[PDB]
Amino acid sequence: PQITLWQRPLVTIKIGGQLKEALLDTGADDTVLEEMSLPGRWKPKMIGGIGGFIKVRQYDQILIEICGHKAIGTVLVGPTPVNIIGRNLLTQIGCTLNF
Amino acid sequence: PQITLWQRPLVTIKIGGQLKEALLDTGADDTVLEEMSLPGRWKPKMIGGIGGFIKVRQYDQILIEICGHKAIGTVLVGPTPVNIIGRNLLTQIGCTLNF
Amino acid sequence: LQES
Ligand SMILES: CC1(C)S[C@H]([C@H](NC(=O)Cc2ccccc2)C(=O)NCc2ccccc2)N[C@H]1C(=O)O
Repeated sequence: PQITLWQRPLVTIKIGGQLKEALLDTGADDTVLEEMSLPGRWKPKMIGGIGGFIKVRQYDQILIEICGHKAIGTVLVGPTPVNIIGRNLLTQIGCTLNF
Repeated sequence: PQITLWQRPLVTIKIGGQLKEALLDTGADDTVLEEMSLPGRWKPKMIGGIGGFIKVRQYDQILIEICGHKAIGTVLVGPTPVNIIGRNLLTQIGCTLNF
Repeated sequence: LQES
């Protein structure tokens, strides 16, 4: 699609068989989901935002579908206000800023 | 003009004389700027993301020239990591997301 | 915004 910014950019992702709304987020390097059950192992990551830094759990090669589009990347699980879909998976699904 | 998200999306912004650069960010509702002093009165606000909340000074109808193009709107001045160009001015310069 |  073509998504305008007058409304917040929520889209349905589908991770592990459940639907969730995540935000299309260009200000973000990574994809940061709220606390959930990812499969396998994790490693620790420091990631800062606006309030500053936080410790996340990182899962590699997670298959998340986004508006019926498949990415296989690195998902960070942590305390975010909302589900962030960041640059890492936006490049995967061929997302561009247009003006 | 398609912008790719291979790299963090940073544009020049001309503000009060100055040429600064900011991040085009679909995750931000409002525009936050490095601590500076705008003309007029402000309303204090708390904006929070990852790592929590910070305290900004709201200034309504501030003219930003975002990579050539002008946009009026509210601008927050606070302790931000990076100047952020949010959804507020983005639509103004008719920015959109595609895939 | 989300860095690092
Ligand atoms: C972590 C986030 C992705 S969400 C949060 C957002 N805040 C703002 O825009 C405030 C702000 C303004 C300018 C610059 C920085 C922050 C909010 O509270 N969103 C509720 C919400 C989100 C999605 C769906 C429904 C509701 N900030 C984002 C970010 O750190 O950039």
